[PDB]
Amino acid sequence: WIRVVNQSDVENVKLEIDWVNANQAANYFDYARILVTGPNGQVKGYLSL
Amino acid sequence: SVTSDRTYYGYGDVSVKNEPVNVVVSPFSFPGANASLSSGGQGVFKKPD
Ligand SMILES: [Ca+2]
Ligand SMILES: [Ca+2]
Repeated sequence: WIRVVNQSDVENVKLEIDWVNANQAANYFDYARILVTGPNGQVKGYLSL
Repeated sequence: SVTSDRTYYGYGDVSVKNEPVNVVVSPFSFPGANASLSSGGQGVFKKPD
């Protein structure tokens, strides 16, 4: 879904993922849980309403 | 019959031509070649000469 492509020098990256229209989807969903399946099996992110 | 004015001379010259040093510059283009510098990146760059 999101492919992070780095240049030949960058080695350490800290990404802040943020859900902006969650207050709108609150009117449509009752529970929604997004797990960002990270690099090689790790799951480093979890977003909800 | 002559009253000699007793004064003979010797002379010499000193030649100061150059300035003591030549600071030959070979400037550095540090992103270099076959490398990459990215925004926010951290590292080291080396130029031997
Ligand atoms: Ca000179
Ligand atoms: Ca770096």
